[PDB]
Amino acid sequence: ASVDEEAKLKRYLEKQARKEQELKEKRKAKLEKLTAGPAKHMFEDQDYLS
Amino acid sequence: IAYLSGVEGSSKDLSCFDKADVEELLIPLGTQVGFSGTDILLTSVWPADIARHSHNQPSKPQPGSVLLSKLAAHLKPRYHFAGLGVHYERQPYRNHRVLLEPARHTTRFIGLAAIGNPEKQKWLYACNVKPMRKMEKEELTAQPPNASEFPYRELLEEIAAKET
Amino acid sequence: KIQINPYNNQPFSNRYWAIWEKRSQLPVWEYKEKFMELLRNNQCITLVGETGSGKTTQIPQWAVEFMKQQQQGQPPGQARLVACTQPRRVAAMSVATRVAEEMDVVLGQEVGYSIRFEDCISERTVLKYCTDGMLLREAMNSPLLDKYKVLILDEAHERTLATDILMGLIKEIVRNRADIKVVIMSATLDAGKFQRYFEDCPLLSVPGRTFPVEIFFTPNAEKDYLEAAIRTVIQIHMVEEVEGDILLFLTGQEEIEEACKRIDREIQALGADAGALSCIPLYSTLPPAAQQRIFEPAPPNRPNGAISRKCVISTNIAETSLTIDGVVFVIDPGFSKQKVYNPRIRVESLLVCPISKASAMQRAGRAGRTKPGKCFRLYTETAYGSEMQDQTYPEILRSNLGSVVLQLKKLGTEDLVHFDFMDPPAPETLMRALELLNYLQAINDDGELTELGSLMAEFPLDPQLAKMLITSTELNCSNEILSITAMLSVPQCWVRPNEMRTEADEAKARFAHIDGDHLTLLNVYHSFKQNQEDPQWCYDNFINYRTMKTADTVRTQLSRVMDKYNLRRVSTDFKSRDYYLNIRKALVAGFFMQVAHLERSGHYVTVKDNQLVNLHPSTVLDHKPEWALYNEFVLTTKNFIRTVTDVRPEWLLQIAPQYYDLDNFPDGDTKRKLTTVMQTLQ
Amino acid sequence: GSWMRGDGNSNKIMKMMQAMGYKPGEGLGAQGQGIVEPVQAQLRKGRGAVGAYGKESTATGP
Amino acid sequence: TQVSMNKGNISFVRGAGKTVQQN
Repeated sequence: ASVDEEAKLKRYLEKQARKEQELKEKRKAKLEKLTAGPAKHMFEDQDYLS
Repeated sequence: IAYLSGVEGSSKDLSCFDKADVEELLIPLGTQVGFSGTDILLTSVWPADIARHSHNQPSKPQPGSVLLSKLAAHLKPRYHFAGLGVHYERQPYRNHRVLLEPARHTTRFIGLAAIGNPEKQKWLYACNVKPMRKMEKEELTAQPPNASEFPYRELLEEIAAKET
Repeated sequence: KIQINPYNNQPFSNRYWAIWEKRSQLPVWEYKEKFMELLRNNQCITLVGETGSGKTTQIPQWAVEFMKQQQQGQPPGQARLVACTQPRRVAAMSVATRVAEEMDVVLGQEVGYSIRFEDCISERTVLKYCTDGMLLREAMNSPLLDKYKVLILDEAHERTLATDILMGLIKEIVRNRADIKVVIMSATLDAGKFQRYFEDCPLLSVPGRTFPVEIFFTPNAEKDYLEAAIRTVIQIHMVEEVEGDILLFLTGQEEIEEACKRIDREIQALGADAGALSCIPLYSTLPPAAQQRIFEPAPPNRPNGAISRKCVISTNIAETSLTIDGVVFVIDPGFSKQKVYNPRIRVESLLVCPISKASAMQRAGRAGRTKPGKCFRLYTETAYGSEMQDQTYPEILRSNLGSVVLQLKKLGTEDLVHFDFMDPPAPETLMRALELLNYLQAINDDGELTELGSLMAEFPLDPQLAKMLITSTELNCSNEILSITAMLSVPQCWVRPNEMRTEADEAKARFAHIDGDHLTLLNVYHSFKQNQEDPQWCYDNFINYRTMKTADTVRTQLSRVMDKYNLRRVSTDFKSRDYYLNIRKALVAGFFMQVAHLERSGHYVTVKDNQLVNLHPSTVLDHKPEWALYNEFVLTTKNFIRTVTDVRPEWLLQIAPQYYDLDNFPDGDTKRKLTTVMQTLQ
Repeated sequence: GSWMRGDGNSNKIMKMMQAMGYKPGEGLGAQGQGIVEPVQAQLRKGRGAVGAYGKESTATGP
Repeated sequence: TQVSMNKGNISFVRGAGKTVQQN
């Protein structure tokens, strides 16, 4: 248990460590994804095209 | 200047030096007139292999002194004259890893030959110095073109592993 | 002391003496007496010497004297030449200009060059520089290279398809025309494979770099190289006290435009203390003005003594022939994109692949041209020895051989399966090559070049395109098709700076034709003609002005070629219903194998090989056409068929009867669609 | 292997390698020094530099 | 940050260098 809690605490701290650049980037990634908005549709109605 | 005479050995003879001798030579680590280290170093034997990472190689595969590496390895001397065996201007080397840490003054090692050696002339080296009490960093340390990486970097890590 | 110039009878000009002093100090110079003896003693020579060893400039000049001495005391016999090939057009010029100075004669007169779209010879020419393809272009009319006395196949390391073909034929020539000297030069140290190949010919090694270079490795293996490269750039900028520019090698534009941006962020963080770092992208499709930056000098540095530096981030264009001055720090992540053409599925790939034991040198060799320098590789030294293969494959082991088989057939190689390639192409590829040519009526079933085939070789084009263009002359659309040929034979004319992507794509939309990328290029070409070929109009509409001016040149050449064989240039009336109908039919004539159809799953599968493909997102289509004609099967992140075109399946059965013959087809959706159409047409 | 045979035209194209006289399975070249699996290319796993994707490179011949 | 390590190639078994500039 002392080995496991030492590892688990370390991995808790290492995720908590620099919990801002990821969050600010993931917030940034989400923001720019929504604002990019309309992707091209490229419809498939081949019988209309015929 | 700093100097250590003799050959690396464990005998109490005046012709031999040992770990203790190098250590008490190394003893003044505080800044005694600001003292960081010396301009020139005079030794007999070669250190543990100057030829590593050298842009040229010496004419003979010389072995040499593990210990005197250690004394250079903090002396960081502007020059190192080594007697015995062979001439060799080794080209310079730096006193740190590159890119990791700020620049620091480069050594140049200079091997001299014996008088009347079977090649003749080269045994005498005619040269300027200028001191680290009047030189300054923007002249003393700006890496002169041919600078190589620190030759005892690898061995320090190896030799430390047992000894220190 | 007055020496007379033997070529023009002049005293050697005052300039020559000064130049003479410097060229005497080139490394090759000491070998001058030694080379001549070998040339006199042997028919073939292999020569090797590192960059800056002076080979390319001195060796061909020494060849010229050796020709002259052989004419001394013989009658003045039939004019024979010394050839020097050069893999790239820019190199063939830059050598000649220097060498026309060194021999104190007027360029084009006694010393010349002969590259594509520009011939600088005269009847007094003795020494001819040409690109590799031009010495291949001459042989196809004159198999024994009859004008030539001494050949010189420079830069052999580059192993280009022009060069690999040549070498074999030239060794064949070394039989037969038993008077012609050959001097194969290589700039890389290569393991004397050249020495074997040419009957153990004597190998001459000449050293000669300019400055020594420091090599460096990371001791552990970083897992994200771009994060490492970017981090490496910053680290160097801050710690190195020597003035110099950083040259970072990345894989391509998706990264060289990212790496610029992110490196700009961290220098904007480091603020006033750090010197100004200027980040310059450099890849082969940047427009001229964007390329020209690399000549720009660094700032005068910040007042505190912090060194400002230029950081050029570049693909392998900085490795060879482009010489970036002022570089004293090379960062080498150890990758390049390598085309590898998979002859089973006709998928031509573009993956990120590790460089070779040579390429590693050449990247490092950029440092050490102006002062000693350092190269940082982001891989570990054990990684170097045991994963990177020793030299990168030749071009011939990598690409489609359609263009090459037709060239070899025109040269009168019938025996392709014994052809003496130095590194022979894969059996599976050649079977696509012959199969490609056999559908196209280039070769009959007994494998002789047919009449249509012999005309196809005459065009500076790929086999598919030549079949298109010839066939376009009977469809009354050759003037329109000639341009769609020209645009596809030059590197693609769409510019897309990612800082300006949305605006550039808007320009692309305005050109876009409805039926696909092939009519979209003809629209692009016409729009360039209407605007008096004004460079500005190219810029704002994000079209490379190099590509179009190259393209329009290619068109003029192809017109000249058509005239010599009486292929009439024609057009359908613009008023006619047939105009855009006759264009699309001509395409289908020649890219009929490279056709996809839209399966019910919502994906395309390529006709007969069932390879799953997507419209490459650059296509100006806004719909999936049900049958798609495509020019390039690309592997990047997915299979993508590029330059996609809407075709109508009735054309496929009428225009290209052999391949779409139903009885052969693999039983599947492709067959099901095609069958119904043939019954309808009947 | 021509994992591509069926077609009435497929068979001529070998039979040109038989009229110019192959010896199947074997080695395109002259003395004979060929490769005999065409050169192949796979997705790198991503971005780890020249090693920690475990000896999975796409090159197969100097 | 990134750890440097060296591995340089030998030029020549020779015997001179900087001293004219070092002087």
